[PDB]
Amino acid sequence: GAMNSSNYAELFNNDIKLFVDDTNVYRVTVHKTFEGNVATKAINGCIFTLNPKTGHLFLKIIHTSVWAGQKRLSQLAKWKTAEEVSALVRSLPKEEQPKQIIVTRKAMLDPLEVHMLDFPNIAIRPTELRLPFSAAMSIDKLSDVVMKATEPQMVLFNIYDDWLDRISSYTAFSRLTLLLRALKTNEESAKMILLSDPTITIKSYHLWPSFTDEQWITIESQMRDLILTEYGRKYNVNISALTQTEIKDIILGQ
Amino acid sequence: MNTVPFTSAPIEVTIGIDQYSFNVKENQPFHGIKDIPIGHVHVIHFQHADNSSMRYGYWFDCRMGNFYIQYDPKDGLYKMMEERDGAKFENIVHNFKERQMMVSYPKIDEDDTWYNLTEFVQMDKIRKIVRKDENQFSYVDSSMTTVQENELSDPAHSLNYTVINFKSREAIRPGHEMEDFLDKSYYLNTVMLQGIFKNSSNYFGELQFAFLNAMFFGNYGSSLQWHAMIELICSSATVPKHMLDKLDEILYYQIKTLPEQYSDILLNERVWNICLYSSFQKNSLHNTEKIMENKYPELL
Ligand SMILES: CCCS(=O)(=O)Nc1cc(N)c(F)cc1F
Ligand SMILES: CCCS(=O)(=O)Nc1cc(N)c(F)cc1F
Ligand SMILES: CCCS(=O)(=O)Nc1cc(N)c(F)cc1F
Repeated sequence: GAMNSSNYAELFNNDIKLFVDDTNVYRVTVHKTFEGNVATKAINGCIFTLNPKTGHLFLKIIHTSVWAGQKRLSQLAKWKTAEEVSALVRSLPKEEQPKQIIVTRKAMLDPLEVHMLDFPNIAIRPTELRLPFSAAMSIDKLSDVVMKATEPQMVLFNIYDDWLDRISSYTAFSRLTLLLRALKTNEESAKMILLSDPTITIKSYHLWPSFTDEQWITIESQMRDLILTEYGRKYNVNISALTQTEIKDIILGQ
Repeated sequence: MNTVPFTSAPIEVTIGIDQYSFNVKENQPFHGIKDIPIGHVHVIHFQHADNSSMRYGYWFDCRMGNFYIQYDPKDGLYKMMEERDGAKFENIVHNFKERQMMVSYPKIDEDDTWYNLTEFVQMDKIRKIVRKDENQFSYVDSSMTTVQENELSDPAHSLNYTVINFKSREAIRPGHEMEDFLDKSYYLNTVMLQGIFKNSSNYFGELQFAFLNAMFFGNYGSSLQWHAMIELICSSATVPKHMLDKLDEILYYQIKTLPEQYSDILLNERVWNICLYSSFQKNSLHNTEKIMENKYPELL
């Protein structure tokens, strides 16, 4: 059934699974018309399809041309997401096909189940986790490839860079969710923490800076404080009075 | 006007004949039901006074043979049986009528209720849903499962309703996933009407039969089938005008007849709300919407 805190280790077992996040598929700027009415202008989006065990990201770029002359775009966006995920599964060799697909939003369940009727053995599951995958478009290299696209395109990344050489997929996923949670809560501050030190660069074939193990501890601490600092600024709470059990819970709680 | 005699009534039982019912006491001199209108299917049904889970009955058509009821003390139920000797049957019925030991099918002359509930229901279609080819009448009870229910156990004692599944390959053409899921017109018109039922009369026949099994036996799988067949029409943007007008009449009489006190178990909130207020046909069921709003406004 539903993926939650109880069944969290299941993400890092040896059954192939993908997360699908459709938050950034349909993206608009809202603006005034000359007549003082309101109109939307679509911009390029993306489907965020992630193997949490390997870090393999299947970033399907959604070009604004997809929407031309279509109606009910927020509803079409779910069905186009399900169509592209289905096309991706059919493109993979049998031994690479996922055994489960976890959708970050419950509205994706019916569209994906209907597109995957050909795959009765693939379980389509919701999650109770509030995952910060919407902040994918705060990763500069992912934002850059989406915005420059002139046509529909699939681009493949490893969202963990080379981290799995040194840490487990459990830890890699925790680091990824903490970074994305921070980018989602205060993008400018998160980016400032990651890119402050000119000596630490991002390899051409990476998304994140080349932090040593010790530097990752400092970074992760600075990200936790940012999330705490913003939860304090948001709710008008003195974050000085907070205990370590109080702090732990508000980050997970999120 | 035809007659379903009884051998006796050895156990106290509520006897239903179509929408009517009466209490018979243990060993009361009851010898059956006379003046049953020719031209319609009928259902005789039973609920034992000492055990209310014993709820069961027989669909029959008096044009198809001479039927009587006899209690079987081994199997502990009232059984329908066919008498093939015409002259014997007529002689038995004549005796019971002369001694006035039969209740009269109590049809009000103005009253089209039973016609309106069974307009499309045919015995030959019932016998394909309920398979027991050695009998001309069909046994149903409260616990019989549907073929669909048995997929999600005994196959000989099942209700063979047409399987309807909105998230099935039958319902969804490859390449038309969103179209076919949001507008069920393809599934209704090509797969079900043209493909399986051949015409709207057979579709309405099965819908009316499902309703009646739900109401008379509290058969849960029949209730699921009745709602699935309603939702398939209401979820289709393209339905022939005659079918919508007829559906409105069918549902009106079903909702009219439903005992007020069973509404909570026999009506699905989600389906009715969707069908009357959200669906393509939300403005097409005037009679049904008015009786539902006036009789069951809590459900909505
Ligand atoms: C050749 C894939 C390079 S990668 O983007 O760095 N990693 C990767 C990414 C995806 N999506 C994959 F299926 C397999 C991979 F190895
Ligand atoms: C899922 C984010 C993991 S984390 O960066 O280690 N956050 C975290 C940090 C601390 N100190 C803790 F006690 C519990 C936590 F979950
Ligand atoms: C008195 C003899 C008939 S009986 O045993 O009561 N029951 C009965 C028996 C037969 N065969 C019938 F066609 C109709 C009946 F009512």
